[PDB]
Amino acid sequence: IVGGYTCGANTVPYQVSLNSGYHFCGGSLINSQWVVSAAHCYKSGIQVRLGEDNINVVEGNEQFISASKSIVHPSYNSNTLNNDIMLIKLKSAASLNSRVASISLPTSCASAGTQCLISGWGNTKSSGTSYPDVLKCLKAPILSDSSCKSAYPGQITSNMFCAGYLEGGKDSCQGDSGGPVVCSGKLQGIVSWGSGCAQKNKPGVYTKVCNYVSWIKQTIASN
Ligand SMILES: [Ca+2]
Repeated sequence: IVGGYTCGANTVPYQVSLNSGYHFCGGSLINSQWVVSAAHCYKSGIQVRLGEDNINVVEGNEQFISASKSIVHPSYNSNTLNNDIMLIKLKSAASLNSRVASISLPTSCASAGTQCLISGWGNTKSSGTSYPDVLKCLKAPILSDSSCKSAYPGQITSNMFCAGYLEGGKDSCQGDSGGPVVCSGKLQGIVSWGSGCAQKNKPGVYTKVCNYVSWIKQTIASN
């Protein structure tokens, strides 16, 4: 997250870190057994880390639970990032508590102009590299479909939305991928892509989770 703030320990209790020997992507806990992330974060060998603040220090509220199954969307296209969504099943259910909690799936799609909370342990520099240890947060508004398409001509599908600031300076970034975009208390986006981070006229692009609720529900009813 570039241009964000330190969230505060466990104030984003649905945020997870995906670990394969190192943090590599975020995700969102949607119930005690399942995490939503980006399909482009698929790796074999994923351990889900819940209750994290500093990902490099064991502070006492973590739950580390291996994935048993990962399910990339059936129509994921890794070239365009259309349908950039994945479900990860935990080997055992998380113990839900004040620091480890699920986020609701949406009933309706969020509205342009809505300010959402985006979070992660990704890069905090637009130019260069610095990865934080503690969770960072950013409030960013959903941009209109027309603005998003103007920013990325011929690349935005109905399963994507843009959020952020066209002047630059505030965005998600590498290492935030797969993490949450929460708007009115529901998981509306997944950190997916963008050209660089926090560059002028290149806002973040996010998987539009409201388009996937029936897939998510039938998949978790069946696995
Ligand atoms: Ca930790």
